[PDB]
Amino acid sequence: PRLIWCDGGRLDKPGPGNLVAGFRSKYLNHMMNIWTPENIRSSLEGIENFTWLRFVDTSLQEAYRASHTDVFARAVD
Amino acid sequence: APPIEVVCDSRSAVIERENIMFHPAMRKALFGPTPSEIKEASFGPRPVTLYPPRALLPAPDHDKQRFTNITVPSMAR
Amino acid sequence: GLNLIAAHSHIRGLGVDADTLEPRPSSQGLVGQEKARKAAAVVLEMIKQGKIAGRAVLIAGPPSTGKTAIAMGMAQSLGQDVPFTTLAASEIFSLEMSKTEALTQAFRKSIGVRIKEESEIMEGEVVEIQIDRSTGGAKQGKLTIKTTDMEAIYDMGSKMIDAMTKERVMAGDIISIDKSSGKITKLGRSYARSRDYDAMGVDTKFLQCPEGELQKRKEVVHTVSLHEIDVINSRTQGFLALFSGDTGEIRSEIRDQINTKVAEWKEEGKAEIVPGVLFIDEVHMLDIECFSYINRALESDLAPIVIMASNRGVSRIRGTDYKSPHGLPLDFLDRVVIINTHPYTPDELRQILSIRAQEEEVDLTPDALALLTKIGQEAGLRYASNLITTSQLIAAKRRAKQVGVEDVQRSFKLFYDPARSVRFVQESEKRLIGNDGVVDF
Amino acid sequence: GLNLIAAHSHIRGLGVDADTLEPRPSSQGLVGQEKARKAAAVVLEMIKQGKIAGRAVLIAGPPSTGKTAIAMGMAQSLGQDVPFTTLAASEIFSLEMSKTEALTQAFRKSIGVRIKEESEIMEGEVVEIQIDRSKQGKLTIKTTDMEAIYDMGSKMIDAMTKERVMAGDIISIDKSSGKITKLGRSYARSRDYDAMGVDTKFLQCPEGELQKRKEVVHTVSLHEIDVINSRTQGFLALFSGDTGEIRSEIRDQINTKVAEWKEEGKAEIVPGVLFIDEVHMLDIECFSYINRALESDLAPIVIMASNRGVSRIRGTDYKSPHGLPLDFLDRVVIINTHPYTPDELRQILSIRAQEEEVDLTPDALALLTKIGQEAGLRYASNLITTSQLIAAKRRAKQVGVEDVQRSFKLFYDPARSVRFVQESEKRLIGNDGVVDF
Amino acid sequence: HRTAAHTHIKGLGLNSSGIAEKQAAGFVGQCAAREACGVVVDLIKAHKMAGRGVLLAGGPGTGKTALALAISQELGTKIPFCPITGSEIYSTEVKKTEVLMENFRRAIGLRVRETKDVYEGEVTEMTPEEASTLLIGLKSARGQKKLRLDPSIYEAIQKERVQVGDVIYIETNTGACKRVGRSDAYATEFDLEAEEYVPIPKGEVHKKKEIVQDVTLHDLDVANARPQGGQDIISMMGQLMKPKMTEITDKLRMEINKVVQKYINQGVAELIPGVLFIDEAHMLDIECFTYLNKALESPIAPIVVLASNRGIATIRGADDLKAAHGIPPDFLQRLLIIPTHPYEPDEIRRIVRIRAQTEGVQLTDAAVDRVAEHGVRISLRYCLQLLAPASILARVNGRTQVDVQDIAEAEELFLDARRSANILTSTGESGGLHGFIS
Amino acid sequence: ISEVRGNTRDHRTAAHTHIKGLGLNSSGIAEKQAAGFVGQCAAREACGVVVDLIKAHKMAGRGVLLAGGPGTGKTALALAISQELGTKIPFCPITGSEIYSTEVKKTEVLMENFRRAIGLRVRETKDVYEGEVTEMTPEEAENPLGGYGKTISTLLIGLKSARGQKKLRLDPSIYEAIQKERVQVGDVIYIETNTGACKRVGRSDAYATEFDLEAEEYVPIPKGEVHKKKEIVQDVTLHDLDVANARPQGGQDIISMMGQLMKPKMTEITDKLRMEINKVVQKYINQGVAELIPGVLFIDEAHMLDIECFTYLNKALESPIAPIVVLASNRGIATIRGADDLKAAHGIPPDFLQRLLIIPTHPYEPDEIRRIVRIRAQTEGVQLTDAAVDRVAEHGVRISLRYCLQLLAPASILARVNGRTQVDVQDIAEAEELFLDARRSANILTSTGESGGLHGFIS
Ligand SMILES: Nc1ncnc2c1ncn2[C@@H]1O[C@H](COP(=O)(O)OP(=O)(O)O)[C@@H](O)[C@H]1O
Ligand SMILES: Nc1ncnc2c1ncn2[C@@H]1O[C@H](COP(=O)(O)OP(=O)(O)O)[C@@H](O)[C@H]1O
Ligand SMILES: Nc1ncnc2c1ncn2[C@@H]1O[C@H](COP(=O)(O)OP(=O)(O)O)[C@@H](O)[C@H]1O
Ligand SMILES: Nc1ncnc2c1ncn2[C@@H]1O[C@H](COP(=O)(O)OP(=O)(O)O)[C@@H](O)[C@H]1O
Repeated sequence: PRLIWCDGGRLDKPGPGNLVAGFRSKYLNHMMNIWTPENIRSSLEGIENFTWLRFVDTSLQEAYRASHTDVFARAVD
Repeated sequence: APPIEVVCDSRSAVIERENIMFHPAMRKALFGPTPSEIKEASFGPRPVTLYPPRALLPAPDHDKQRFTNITVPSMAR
Repeated sequence: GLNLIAAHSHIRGLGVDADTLEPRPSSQGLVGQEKARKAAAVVLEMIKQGKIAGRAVLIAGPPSTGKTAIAMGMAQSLGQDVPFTTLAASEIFSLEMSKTEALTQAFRKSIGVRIKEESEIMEGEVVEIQIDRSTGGAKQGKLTIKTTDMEAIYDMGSKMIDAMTKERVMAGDIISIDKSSGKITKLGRSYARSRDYDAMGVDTKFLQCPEGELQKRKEVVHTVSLHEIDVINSRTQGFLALFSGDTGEIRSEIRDQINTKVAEWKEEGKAEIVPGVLFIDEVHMLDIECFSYINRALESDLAPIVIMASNRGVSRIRGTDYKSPHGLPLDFLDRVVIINTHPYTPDELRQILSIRAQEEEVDLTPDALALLTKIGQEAGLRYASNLITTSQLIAAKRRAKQVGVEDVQRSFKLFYDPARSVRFVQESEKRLIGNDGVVDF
Repeated sequence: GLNLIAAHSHIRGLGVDADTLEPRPSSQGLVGQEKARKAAAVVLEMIKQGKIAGRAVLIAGPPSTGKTAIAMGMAQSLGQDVPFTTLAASEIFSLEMSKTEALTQAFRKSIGVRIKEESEIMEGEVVEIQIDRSKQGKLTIKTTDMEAIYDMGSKMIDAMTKERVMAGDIISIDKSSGKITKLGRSYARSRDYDAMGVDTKFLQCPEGELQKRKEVVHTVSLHEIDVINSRTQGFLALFSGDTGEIRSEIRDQINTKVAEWKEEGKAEIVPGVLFIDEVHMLDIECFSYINRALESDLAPIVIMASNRGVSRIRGTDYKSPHGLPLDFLDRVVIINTHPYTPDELRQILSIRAQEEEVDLTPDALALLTKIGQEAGLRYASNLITTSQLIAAKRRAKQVGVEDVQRSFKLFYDPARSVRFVQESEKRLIGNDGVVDF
Repeated sequence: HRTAAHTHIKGLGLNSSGIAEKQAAGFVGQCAAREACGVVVDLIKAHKMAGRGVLLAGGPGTGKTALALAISQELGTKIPFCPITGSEIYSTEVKKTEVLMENFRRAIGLRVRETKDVYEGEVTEMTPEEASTLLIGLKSARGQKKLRLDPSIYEAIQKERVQVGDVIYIETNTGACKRVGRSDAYATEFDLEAEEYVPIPKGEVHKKKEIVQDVTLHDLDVANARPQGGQDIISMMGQLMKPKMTEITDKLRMEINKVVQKYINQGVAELIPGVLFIDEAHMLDIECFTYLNKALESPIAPIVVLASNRGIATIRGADDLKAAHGIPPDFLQRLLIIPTHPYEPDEIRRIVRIRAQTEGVQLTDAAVDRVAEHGVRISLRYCLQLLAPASILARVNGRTQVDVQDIAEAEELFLDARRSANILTSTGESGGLHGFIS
Repeated sequence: ISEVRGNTRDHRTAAHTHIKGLGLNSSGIAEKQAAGFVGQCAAREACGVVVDLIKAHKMAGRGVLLAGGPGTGKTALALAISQELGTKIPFCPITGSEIYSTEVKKTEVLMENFRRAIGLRVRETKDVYEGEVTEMTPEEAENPLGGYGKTISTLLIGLKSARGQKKLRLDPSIYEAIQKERVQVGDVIYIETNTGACKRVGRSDAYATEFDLEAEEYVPIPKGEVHKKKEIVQDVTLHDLDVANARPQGGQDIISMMGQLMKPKMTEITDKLRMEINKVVQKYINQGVAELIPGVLFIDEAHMLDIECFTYLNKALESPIAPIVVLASNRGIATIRGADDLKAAHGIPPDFLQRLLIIPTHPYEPDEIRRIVRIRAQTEGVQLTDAAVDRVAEHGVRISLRYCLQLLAPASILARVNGRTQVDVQDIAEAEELFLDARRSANILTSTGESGGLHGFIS
């Protein structure tokens, strides 16, 4: 039906009725994420978790694009 | 067979089908650049990049019959 | 055409009365069993009520006493409304996923959601199509159609002309333009333009024009289970998984959120929950790791009623080593409620053989039916029900019409009943491989 | 704030004298286990020296005596410099990697590589992109204090184009590599738009000088270097877990290059501590690898705990002391522990009281000491919270004899639960049959 | 409103002074266990808990899980409650010491408040201002309104096929957009276009509502490990590229604790520690009571209510030791063990009355005594499963209330386990053609 | 960037640090107290014969067993052989509990370790033009083609190394490199000889300040030659050839750019591939280019291999290209792990045991433990008096060998904490009660640990 496939049966389509799917998308993919460059820049200076990021041939933008695309789009990159 | 699709009678279902099951970004990334894009990239004053930098389709490993199942009666037979 | 006569193609329902719940002794195929069919009638009438949880009814009984028969009667006496799901209990031991989760999906497959919403469709024969592709493109065009009553002209958008050259709508097709999406399902071909079709077969069906108005609203009713929604909301395009079994361990937060949105759909009146039936055939083939999950999946609001069938007596439980009645642990036998069956009296054997003979349309003399009842007293229903199909063919060897004693006595001569096969094994020990020895004459 | 009072919260280091190694009794949380704490202090002093490679120290003893307490004391009294690894033994039995490799990675985590360098980074807020379509350009960046105009030639204009940097972003350039990392937008341009996108996060302006150079001390492990060199974009594998049987030739190249870095003075190797909690869960197929991985130069000083007496070894069918094979017990050294006197039990319950900010009358403390002597530590420590909560229900400040007796009446110690089971056998599912009354 | 096995459980039914009262809130009797579970509920709400274990003894038929659902409805919808059986810990994609930590991270809750500013309405114009920022007029049935868009939300509008007069639904905060349909004023532009013609919304254009909404930390773990749902389009292959559960390392959890503590220190989110109810803990084997003895000692661990009904049994996975409850005494000293005693014959009748007035099945007092007779002499789970079939034998025979005759018929139509065992042994004597196959 | 620390470049003490070789004569007769060993004469003579067999290239699939009890020196002889052979001959010290994988069958990790144990030395040449580009100046042809514009016959490149610069005339079909790779003035390149297609390494360091922000890698000038005609020895194990032929490393498509992007999975290798690689390596040896060098596969703890592995080892040892298999077994009459039927010697099946040259290993005399203590003490640097040596030897004879070599580190720590420099009898008599052996631990475990109760162990 058009309820499940379009309106609010999908947990990813952020239509009205699926009021969770906007909030959950933003606060799991851009605010409370450990790969956003703001949440990397504060943890790069010693024993902490992104210590190694200075030495692998990447940058913050390399890591941030690499942690949200697919295996496909990362292969195209 | 073609893959199974969803018969849902909204416009959004048709748009999501033609954006997932076809998804022109992957098709452009797989087959290569438009010849118009080749012309605007090869007559310009400065070198510019291409988003499929070459045709990313893999070379088929069987010369006479590639990526199909169609059979022509072979000339010897 | 895919209606080949099986071992249960004669059961057309449970056969009991629906007013005083009396098991009338011969109706709709199920003949003879009385007390068990009344208890199955009570269970069936509390399934369609809906105001009960997932409970457990165990159809225990000896082999070939009509347990799959009662389950198939309850399956036929519900129609395609309340979801009945068969589960032979060896489909659970998979390798694509774990075992408890494979059981959870079989619980989720039997809780339907039934929603009813409308569409707008168009019947009718196409009189003619004109498309203004002149270098032009799909920009404007005229569509003239008709029913027996109506006749109309419509103008078309660009994303409709691209669906008209997509389905290649001729002058004479019987199409169904679903207006809300744009798909075109050609119901057939009109008879009156039979000359106008050259690229068709010599044998081609032709319809008549549709009758009635040309623009009508349909109230279609869909019913999908919770496992359907779970597999849909699991990947990018994930419904293919439930057609290919490639679904894996579905995370439990998805099932929790769908259990929340189904309740929010019910409270808004947009939906309706239909509890189905799950038939776990041969429930003794589960280890205790299964029963320690069925004891708690039969607790929630969303749980289908489980009907299950056991053959074994005092037997061992798989996984463990200690024996138990019916092959089930005692803390799980506290949950279930047991219906016991009985072996069949010989007149009931005779009329069951009569129903199985009338189902395959095989003529029998009454002497051959008496001999066949005498065989079925000593070798069970399955042996005689196969001797029927053998004896029809043996009568068809020598070009006869009705089977007789001279063909049942040949079918009893060639194909051994299993008692004489056990006697054959016991009297041919030294050549049949028992465990160690092979002797060659 | 994601930090709640657990069982191991009052132990702030090992609590011994650092000069002459004298375990004074009530120091840094730990109470009265003087010989084992002295031995752990000797172990810790040969850990921080870091010369002697690949010992093995087993901590035997009865349950509820303090074997993980001394381990957490050794973990707290090292600092963030020397690594430490809390691995219970059931973590090894995986379904994606075998037992040998998932126990090799436990050794590869506990050896750090320490390297000090200078980071030449540039924070800044973009003011105006000035592209001269003649190749050249000018970038104007500001902070809360300064503002400057830097030239650009050919290609980082194209990097700006690929990054789509608008006026108001917070860009960061690592000038030793040269790649733009857009950090987001500023709060001074939140008033500008009304319907924001998804990707935009707001930040404060950068503060201070543009060109920031700072000497930072990086400390990675060998396991980091092993997993990064596994596959191409393999750095996210150590967060995800999507790695498997790494080949031996990669680990050989990595150990050779770490030896080469130690020769050239770039790197300093810091050996650490692997802590294998509850080592009796390992089968013989794991001890046959531990007996070889304690031979190389790159092996951490392994500290392991155990509970069991003469028990069977998993994987085989013969009894052994401590659940360990004897060819492994010829290799380790063993520090035994001892049960506690009531004089130690009283002040351990006092420390658990002052950790949970629960006030106790002395009569309640004596009663709780008797309960701890008759039932153990883990039941006595679980009655402070319950007596505090029952005192909170009847609105009393100090807990008393009545609340502790109420908590003893409600919840059962494990000494009486066995008599409760053996008292009513006909209803508990023993092995075969249930009565169900 | 459909009846389950624990519909009549509403709460623990306590006093103000924490003393249980008999026949309160659905329970009948069972005083000390309800008092202890009330103390447990107060411990969960007190937020001074970083891993506590509570075991529930008592055989089958007694009310162990009724206490757990009483706790779950006593906490409310706010504090998370995760019930899992023991047998769910086994998988074929991850180790079984990782599904335990996945349940611990489903237990802890993180509540965030949001003020969602939604925009329903018909697009009036699509005007690119700068050469970038693109104004959109959203016409409602109450009035149009200008709206300035970021140059990244416009590339989410543009991926959707919004052209001139499509009604849209823009989230202002999260930047989420959906094309609802084409407005019915532009309906009959052509005559067989294919869109979903919907009317213009007869409300505001700017609806401002606030939503409190929860996130479990396991969802943070999954959303930070692998890309999920939105842009994960290669998962439609299925074989190797599906979202398979992966071994979430300790480093990822140790960083997600840092980020969540950062967003708690800004006063954005709130933290709520949950409850993990592991039922039938004998199915947990010794390769998980080793890992629980470590994982409960974290300063972040939630409370664990274990339930176990067995006596002195064999611990699974290590066949050469027996222990009480199927729990190793290495782990059993941690637990607070609560007893659960059986039921007296005068405390079964009240359960029959409450279970009868839960299902709506009314019956005379001469039948309550018979159901209590079957409750004493056979079992408690069986006598409660005759109230629902006998009502079906009541309204069919022209009655409304259940008498003795309907239950005397249902005891013959619906045999229990004991009489079925007697028929299975004694009546099914010889193993032959018409006998059971042991 | 990275700041160099000027500290002491010492090393760490392992359990086999003091071993430096076998310590033989020029005739093969062993000599006691030489190169780390103490005693153990016949085993060192037999291992010297094994070392001679390996360096003589006559071993083609032999097998050597090391018997003897635990803590007697089998792994010591293994590391002695590995340090005696050197570094240019391979040595792959796997264990028995390292063939069990979850991606491949366990009779395949054995074959991959055989291929790790075999080396191949290849001697070749390297002819490259090298350095930073100074000019890219074309030259007009003598006869231009009619119908076109420019016609360029020879392209000139000025390459400047860090020692000397050089002008270079090239064929004009270097242009397709230069346009595709974007080579400009100030970019170090290398031009090969077999094809001749230059590939840019990076912008030079002298032009690191012409701009300000536009940065990439700034590689320095190649501090070497401008025309390398340098020869290369190159060691590749046959495992590396099997992997590079089975799973190709660098491709240009989507799916091989997902294969190196997804995790590399060990896959089983079909035997036709190994047969072909052997047939071609034995051809390149006959041409006289590559040298085959067999190594040692020291399978430590050989009683962990079950009966399904020795069956594959019989096939693998009958191959014409195979290294030596030095097993290491320390069991007597043991049950073989696979088939729980036959109690065989050493955990080795009696069919496989006939292939093996069994070398014994004897226990140590009670006057050689003190010599091992002296060598281990002067290895760590821990010096100690003679009565302390006699007490450690007393603990070594009466308890264990591995236990008297572990009372040296806590004694040294307590010595330099108490305020001394050398270890006396008091420090060892104090450290003997902080670190109990297995014997007194089992005594406490049985005597004090009576039964499972409150203050008791869990049996
Ligand atoms: N009441 C009945 N009416 C008609 N056929 C029956 C009846 N009971 C049993 N049968 C027949 O007997 C056969 C055995 O029944 P079934 O339930 O399959 O045995 P089992 O319980 O061993 O599976 C079935 O093929 C069915 O056709
Ligand atoms: N010396 C001590 N002083 C204070 N508290 C202690 C001491 N020893 C043990 N404890 C406490 O007793 C508890 C049990 O110690 P633990 O090592 O967990 O026992 P087990 O070795 O049985 O696991 C720990 O929570 C610890 O806080
Ligand atoms: N105090 C009580 N009041 C009412 N019903 C109860 C009570 N205790 C138990 N029950 C009943 O017991 C049943 C649940 O038994 P359960 O606790 O699941 O046993 P177990 O935990 O051993 O599986 C429920 O049907 C519930 O009606
Ligand atoms: N001949 C020897 N000379 C010096 N040290 C020895 C000798 N033999 C054995 N050792 C020492 O004994 C210790 C244990 O011997 P080990 O090699 O572990 O026996 P196994 O080979 O049976 O495992 C090693 O650390 C080694 O240093």
